[PDB]
Amino acid sequence: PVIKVRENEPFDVALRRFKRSCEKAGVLAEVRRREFYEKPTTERKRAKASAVKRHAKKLARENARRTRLY
Amino acid sequence: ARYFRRRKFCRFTAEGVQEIDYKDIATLKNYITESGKIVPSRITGTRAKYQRQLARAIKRARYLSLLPYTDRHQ
Amino acid sequence: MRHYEIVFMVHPDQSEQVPGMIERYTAAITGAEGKIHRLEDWGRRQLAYPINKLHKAHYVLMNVEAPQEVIDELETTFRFNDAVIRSMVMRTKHAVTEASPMVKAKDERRERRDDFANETADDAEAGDSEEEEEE
Amino acid sequence: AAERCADAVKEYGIKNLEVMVKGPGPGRESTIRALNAAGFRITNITDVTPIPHNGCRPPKKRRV
Amino acid sequence: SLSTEATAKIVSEFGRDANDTGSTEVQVALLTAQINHLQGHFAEHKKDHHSRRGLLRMVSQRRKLLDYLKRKDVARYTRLIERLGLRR
RNA sequence: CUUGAGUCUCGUAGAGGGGGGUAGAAUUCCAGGUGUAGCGGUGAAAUGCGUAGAGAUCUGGAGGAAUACCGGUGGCGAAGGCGGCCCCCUGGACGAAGACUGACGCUCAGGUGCGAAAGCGUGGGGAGCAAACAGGAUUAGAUACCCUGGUAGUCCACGCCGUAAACGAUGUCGACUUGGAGGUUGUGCCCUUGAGGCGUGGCUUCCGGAGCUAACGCGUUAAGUCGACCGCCUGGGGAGUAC
Repeated sequence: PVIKVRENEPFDVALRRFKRSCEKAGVLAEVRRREFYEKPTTERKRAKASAVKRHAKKLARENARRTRLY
Repeated sequence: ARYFRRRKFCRFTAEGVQEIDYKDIATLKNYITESGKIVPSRITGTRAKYQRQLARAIKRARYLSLLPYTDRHQ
Repeated sequence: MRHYEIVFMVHPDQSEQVPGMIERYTAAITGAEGKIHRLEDWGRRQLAYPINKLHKAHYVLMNVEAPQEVIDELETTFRFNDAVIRSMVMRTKHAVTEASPMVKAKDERRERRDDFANETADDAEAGDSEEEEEE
Repeated sequence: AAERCADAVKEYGIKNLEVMVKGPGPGRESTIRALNAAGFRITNITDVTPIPHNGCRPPKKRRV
Repeated sequence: SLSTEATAKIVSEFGRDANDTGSTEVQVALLTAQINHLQGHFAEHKKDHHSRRGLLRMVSQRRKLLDYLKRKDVARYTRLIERLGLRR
């Protein structure tokens, strides 16, 4: 939840970025699921896959930006 | 010129062939965090063969009750 | 013959009564043309469950050359003793050539790898002498 | 919960705390912020969630 | 699983050459001495089907090298069964 | 005959296997002190836990199951699969060097052994989850999602029919042979070329010329070429059902 800290009562510094025990934490990898030989890299390629108009628009911005012809 | 400045178990063939041993629990402390986790090859300063060998000895000492294995104890 | 290594454990009350055990084990190995290359104490260690209604116990380490059947025999002696409360013995192992090697691991025991129920001073009357200018 | 607990101990004359936290729930810093704002002085915040060496099979919620 | 000292005692006075370990008889004597350690293993380790399969591999090959010796001379094959003790 | 194949010595990596042993930590559970009416559970709570002294916090005690990190397309396995620590025994691999045997070889119907899981007989065991059963909630409907509880089961030792997305998709063995890049791992030699390199030998991943390609792609481990031997299919349902 709170980790350990050199800090003076951190509660007004909006830290969450490391401040877990299981919640987006590294020990969640064997907690509450099967072994999955393929899943954990498959589920990256799948998550990324649908937002392709927004993807391609940044790519096009960068190709049009990069050439110094404007 | 000859020779150049080697890295831990580097520039030679006949070192770290067999395992890095557990009895030096003081040296093993170097290769664990403050939550009793193992540190990988890039952090122990060693390459793949030697890290696999470190991680067996680190395991050994903790389950022998000789090295730290969490921030907590009872 | 083989280079060997021996761990064994006794209660905290027996952590300055373990050199009397180490005398007999030494005498088994020297009796066999074997030699003691190191003798070392890992001190008081904390236990996940009480043995004979106490949560802590005392570890010691010997490092030797001995015939392998002596250390077969000695692993069985610990495992038949009720005062010696647990062991491990391991094949093909040797001592350090270092003097006082164990003091730095005594230091690690008293700091993070016990629950410090008992004084450092009784557990230190085991094993390797803490010659702090050698290590 | 932190404010009602700060009030719960008022008579024992404590003012100085350190803090220990466990469990997956989000009651882990908003709690502390309102704890300190109910007249106490915090100095340290430390986790005491027990973590395993693998351990036993976990409880199930939403059949996960 | 094999002692060095049994293998050594075979080639002590058998084998067609300096550092022969390879003569037909000596292959089958070394496989018998291998079998004799593994037979006493799988006797008590009845669910060790690694060792079961390894035992099978040895006795098949040893039977094919006994057969190779019986293909040379049938009396020299039965002399190898004599000198190694196998069967009632 | 030694070249295929076989054999020991010897260097060596390994989550290979079987038998037994073991340490710390955890999920779970209780009492009691302290404390005082709360706790718990979602989508909603109800079911469920309390006030008859809980939950929470401290300290004492109890059980049964499993090893987080490390960790790699890595290493190992007969395949199924194999990851904390010790002994003992043990199968297979990998490799600098010694040689040796003298085609002793290859396949394989049938045969013989193993074969994730579910189940289950036997004896032990019952933490966790949870078939069954029991109880609960939502909605127009809800036997379900969701929830409380939980026996069996799993797990230990032993036995039983064996099956699977046993999809790691490509029968075993041999020869022939494109190139490149990545990972791993044994080892001789050395400016140990810098980084260890380099030779050398095995594994393994991807990429890829040519070949092969309905198509994806595959591609020297060919979705290639040539041979030996061996399995499967032959429209769909009826159906591995019936008899």
